[PDB]
Amino acid sequence: VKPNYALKFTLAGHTKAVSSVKFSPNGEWLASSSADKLIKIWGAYDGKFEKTISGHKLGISDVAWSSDSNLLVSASDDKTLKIWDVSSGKCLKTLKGHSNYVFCCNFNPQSNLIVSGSFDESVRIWDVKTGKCLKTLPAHSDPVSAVHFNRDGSLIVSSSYDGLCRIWDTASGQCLKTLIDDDNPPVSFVKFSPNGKYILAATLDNTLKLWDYSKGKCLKTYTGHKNEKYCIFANFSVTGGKWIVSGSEDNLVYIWNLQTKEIVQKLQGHTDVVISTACHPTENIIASAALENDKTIKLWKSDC
Amino acid sequence: EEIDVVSV
Repeated sequence: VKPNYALKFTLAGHTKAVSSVKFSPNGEWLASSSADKLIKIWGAYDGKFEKTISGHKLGISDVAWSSDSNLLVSASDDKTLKIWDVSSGKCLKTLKGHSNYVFCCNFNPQSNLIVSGSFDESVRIWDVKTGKCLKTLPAHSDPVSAVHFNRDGSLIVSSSYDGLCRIWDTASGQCLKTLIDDDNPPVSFVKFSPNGKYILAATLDNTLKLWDYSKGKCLKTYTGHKNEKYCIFANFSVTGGKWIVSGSEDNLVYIWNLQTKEIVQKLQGHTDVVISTACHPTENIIASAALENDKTIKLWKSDC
Repeated sequence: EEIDVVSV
């Protein structure tokens, strides 16, 4: 009824704030991005440093894996995204078109497409093979904080400081739904559930909300943590028990029971804001990453 | 009331 996550490894090497961490879909690797303009790769199970991937001209806010674990895409303050071959380190494409910082990115499950969100308030859809922008969505009226495809890639959910979550038809580019609560504080994060039926969104009033997408209604609420300033990544954890996992501006990793909404664990170790968390695809393993005063990534493991 | 975020 409660996980028992404990610190196993601390990964040091970035020289500025870390911005995101993501496990490869094959579960072998962890990728990290940082304000230091670098991508680093680490062993997912032992935290062993693997390689540094370089090329962006300014800091990086987000990284994401292709479904076959062979490619990465990164989103940078230099207004570009880059597509990387992880094994060779080669930059395969530079995606140009956004007119301001690119803040978030993702492959679709098929991995023929990339979605990106920007401080220029647009969501763009890119062709992986050619690097060309296929669609530009007038998505929001403030910076876009997160973008994510659903399980079959037919849908995109986006979030923004404008207080909205919007769901988009990938093929047509049409806005299918706008999620509106009793209030609209800045939405700093959003992502689909594994089955794509639900949407987890974070707002800058210290609140995570779980939405039923089809019914367009908020069902569960998760609080107790601190989140008023930063775009902190959260997760469904489904390898053991069903949990919600999130970073927090009090330097802790928070873990909630998905159903009861109670806090079940709080992980201590970081010395600055935990900006990012990731859940391993098959094992009960959490990766967490922290901002400038800390700069380390931590790997935690649990029996459930 | 018990949500299932995994089954498709």
